[PDB]
Order: sequence, then C-alpha cells, then structure tokens
Amino acid sequence: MEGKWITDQLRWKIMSCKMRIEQLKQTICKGNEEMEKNSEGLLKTKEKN
Amino acid sequence: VEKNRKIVAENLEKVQAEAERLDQEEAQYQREYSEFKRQQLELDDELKSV
Repeated sequence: MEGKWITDQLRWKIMSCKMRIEQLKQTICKGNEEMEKNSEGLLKTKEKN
Repeated sequence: VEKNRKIVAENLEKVQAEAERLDQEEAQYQREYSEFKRQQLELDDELKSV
C-alpha cells in the first residue's frame, strides 16, 4: 500500500504535467481562433473605413 | 499567445475607436464644408441680386 501511494504520487505527477500541457494547448487554440476572428472583422472594417 | 491576444483585443478596440473618431472628424468637416459652401452660395446669390 505504501509503495502504491508513492507510485500513485509520481505517476499522477507525470500525468498531470501532460494534462496541463494539454489544457494550455486547448486555451492557446481558443485564443488563436478568437484572434483570427477579430483580425478578420478588423480587416473588413478597415477596408470600409 | 495570451500577450498576442490581449494586444489584438486592445488594438481592435483602438481601431473601432479610431474609426469612430474619424467619423466624428468627418462629420465636423462636413459641417464646416456646409458652412463654407453656404457662404459661397449666399455670396454668389448676393452678387447676382446686386
């Protein structure tokens, strides 16, 4: 049981590192999409202006 | 990415504001053009009446 707890700690650490990388990537993707939409709207408005 | 996104949102708001300010400046300039053209038309009409 003790070894199981230690291994759970370490393996959950590695997995949490991966999961954090993943969530950061998802947020970056959402931000990039928002930026692209804003850039498109800005370009259209700039042409009209 | 977040720095770029924040800069982008700020610049989009700034661009909308710049467009609005240009619109206001253009409205003021059209008002001034209205005054000047009205002056020209009144002066020509007065020269003709004279």
